[PDB]
Amino acid sequence: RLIPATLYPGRVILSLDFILFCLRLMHIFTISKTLGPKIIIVKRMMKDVFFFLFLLAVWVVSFGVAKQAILIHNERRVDWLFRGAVYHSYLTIFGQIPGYIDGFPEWLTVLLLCLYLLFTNILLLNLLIAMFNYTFQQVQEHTDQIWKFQRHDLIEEYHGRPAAPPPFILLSHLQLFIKRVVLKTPAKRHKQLKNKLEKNEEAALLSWEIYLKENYLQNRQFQQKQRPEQKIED
Amino acid sequence: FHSKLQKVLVEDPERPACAPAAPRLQMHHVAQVLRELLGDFTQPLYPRPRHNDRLRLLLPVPHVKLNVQGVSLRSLYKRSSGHVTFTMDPIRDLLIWAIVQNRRELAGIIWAQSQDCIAAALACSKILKELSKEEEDTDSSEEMLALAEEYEHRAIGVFTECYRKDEERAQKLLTRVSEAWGKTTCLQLALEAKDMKFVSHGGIQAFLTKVWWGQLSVDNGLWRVTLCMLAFPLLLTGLISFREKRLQDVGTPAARARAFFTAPVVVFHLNILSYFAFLCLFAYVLMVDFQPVPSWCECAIYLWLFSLVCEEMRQLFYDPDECGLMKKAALYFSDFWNKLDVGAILLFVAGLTCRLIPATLYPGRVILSLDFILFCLRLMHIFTISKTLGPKIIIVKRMMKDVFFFLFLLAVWVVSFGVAKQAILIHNERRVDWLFRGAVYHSYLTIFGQIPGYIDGFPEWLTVLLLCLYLLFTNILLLNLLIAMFNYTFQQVQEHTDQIWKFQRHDLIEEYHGRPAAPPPFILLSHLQLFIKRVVLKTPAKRHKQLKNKLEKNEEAALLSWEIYLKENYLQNRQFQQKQRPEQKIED
Amino acid sequence: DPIRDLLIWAIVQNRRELAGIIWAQSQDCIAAALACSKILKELSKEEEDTDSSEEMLALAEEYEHRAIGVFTECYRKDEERAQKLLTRV
Repeated sequence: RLIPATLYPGRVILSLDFILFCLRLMHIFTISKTLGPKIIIVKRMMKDVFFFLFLLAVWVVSFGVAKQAILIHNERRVDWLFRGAVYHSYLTIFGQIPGYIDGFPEWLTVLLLCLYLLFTNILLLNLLIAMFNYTFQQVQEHTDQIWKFQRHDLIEEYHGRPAAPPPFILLSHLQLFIKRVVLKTPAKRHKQLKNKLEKNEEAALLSWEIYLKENYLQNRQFQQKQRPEQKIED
Repeated sequence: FHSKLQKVLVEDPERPACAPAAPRLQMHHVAQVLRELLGDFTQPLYPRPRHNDRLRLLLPVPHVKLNVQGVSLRSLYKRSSGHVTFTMDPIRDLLIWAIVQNRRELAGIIWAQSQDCIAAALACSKILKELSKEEEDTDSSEEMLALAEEYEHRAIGVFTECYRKDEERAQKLLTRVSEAWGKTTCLQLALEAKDMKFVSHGGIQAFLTKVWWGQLSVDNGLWRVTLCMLAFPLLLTGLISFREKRLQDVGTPAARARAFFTAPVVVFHLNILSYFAFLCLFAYVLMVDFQPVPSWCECAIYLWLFSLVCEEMRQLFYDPDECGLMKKAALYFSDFWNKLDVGAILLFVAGLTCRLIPATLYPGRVILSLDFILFCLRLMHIFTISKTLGPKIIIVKRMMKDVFFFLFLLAVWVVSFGVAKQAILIHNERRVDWLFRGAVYHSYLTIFGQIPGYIDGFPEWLTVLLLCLYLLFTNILLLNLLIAMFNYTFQQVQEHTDQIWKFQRHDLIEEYHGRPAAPPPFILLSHLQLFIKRVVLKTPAKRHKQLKNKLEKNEEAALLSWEIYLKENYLQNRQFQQKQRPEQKIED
Repeated sequence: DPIRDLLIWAIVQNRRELAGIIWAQSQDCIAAALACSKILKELSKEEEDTDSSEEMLALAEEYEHRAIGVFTECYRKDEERAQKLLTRV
């Protein structure tokens, strides 16, 4: 961007950053109760994204090479023969089909288009649905507990931090340095979830906790006897 | 088994085959029938040759001086042989005799005192499974199959107990040969018994994924090994995790790369990349190099076809029977993927005849395009490798015939709409072999998006009505119910498919291990390396590069004692669980 | 922490039956159960013997459930003090 002789490469190398930062935005957006535990599913599928990309894109090339073979295409320019040969194959999958150019071998054009679409839109779509759904069911409890788990990681970083907006956070960045201009040791404050308790109240909570432990132990001992396998042994 | 034994005695009767006589049963006959029940493995448990050829002792055959189809080393000929002391597997002899009679309660007691434990259990499973498929009585066949699966679980338990403690010696025990069971190995013996559950258990696939990835590691990534695949200098860098690097045994970069290349994984990737690039090479000679003459970039295809087809004769000469040339090709014929490979070869033969003839270039431009996808099917056949790919490509293996089924369903249903679409509207676009276009080819395009609305649309209400009705029938019923019948079948046999993929994992490993690490471009050199060798040599005794490890006796004894100890440990645990089961305590 | 001293010594030796008896007389209950779970989980990942590692992991999960039960019994009655007990050092 600073070099004036490479603006065009700077117009194409900084566009990917817009989605690379969108990935980071999605990383922060593991928050909602109906969002996070099912974004753990895409966390499970992060490598399978590359896997299915390598599968489906190669299978798409398998049709793109075959599409332009029999028909006599003549549209070619520097870095646009590539367009007319390959770029027009992925568009014919999601709808941009130049039929007046794509269609003697009309029977074979029908046959191959039906066969490749049968292989893709059936097998790689609905079996993909099945292998998504079964994996979703398999570790749904695991993912729920995992999201419950990482809930605290966001809380820890968002609690021990000043409430200043990011535009003003540069002020708080220098607030800790002007403080250390006078101070010399790291003893400013402990703003963590670590609460020290007075002894006269700690004793009161601990006695209550012991009482409830014994209550729980009696209940567990009762359930162990109530279990029918124990009575068979009896 | 008694019927089979009374039938072998007549197939080799007294006069013509066991020439002196054979109305008496003797151990050679039962060895012969056990060989039939087992696979094509080595000489059976009892002595075949002239020393103890037990076929022809009822007539006064000569004594020790004979040593041909008679008694040679044994003491006396008293209408018997003598004391063949214990034939080195006395417990296994009772185990086989009890197994062939389907005495379930009796065989379990005898197997407890066995020596070569896992091998005996697997061999019994194979014999039972083979006898069940031939038993005419359904009750006997079902009981035999159930006992075979019981002995499967019995073997799996012992191997699990052995693998938990010192898995490194567990794999050694796995790959060890067994003199007491026909000079075979436990792993190989599992393949023929077909053994869904044993081969899918833990350490089995661990040893598979250890022999695969030959010497490097099991930890570093597939996406990271491919970088040093292409970048030769990057291999010597501190990026890959070797075992030679772990042991700092790198005294020669040539040897460090030699082990890397002899690892089966890079051979697989190198073959895959050659097959991927020669497809691009074939695509090169159809867009720009459409010439009626063999050009500069054309003889490479003929040489490549010559190189690839030689792998078939290499496989034929790999491990055949020394008498059956046609009986080995039956396996290749039954292999429908091999049938597709040879069909793709035949289609190339049919297309080359049109390519060489200058008067049929246009038919050669349309008959060789299908080969590009026919070879893509073969590429997909080889791409049953990844852990998230193979066990769910077993689903499309299940659905291979249903692909044709749903094609015949949906295409006919598409024609049902294509015929009706052009009926009411007055279409007038027609040319030779383009009236077909304008009538039928424009119907499938209107399904996936190419709808010429300005031509397709008085009967606008009926055009709306029929388009809504047909699309309701297709995109709802044949789509989401298809989803349901895919998902339910995926759930139904998911475990079956997982174990099946675990099963076929070894088939790739066997073909990719016993093969030189040369790239396919250089494999023509190794093709003639075995012929220049046979110019000097005369007998097939070059080497045995199989997963069959012979063991020294002083170490075999050490493993077998440990295996017996662990068998007894496992038996005590199983006996304890049987008592712990509540149904047993109710009986108590 | 005399009871906690026996609890740690019994936990590190994988004496499942012995540690449960000692934990019943413990004072800082949930903290002790969680600490025992962490020690067992850390020792399992380093134990070379697979049987010992599996038993240690199973005991760690057992002590997990033991802590969860006590905390549930504490949270049912006066959840406001239950969180105070949770966040106490």
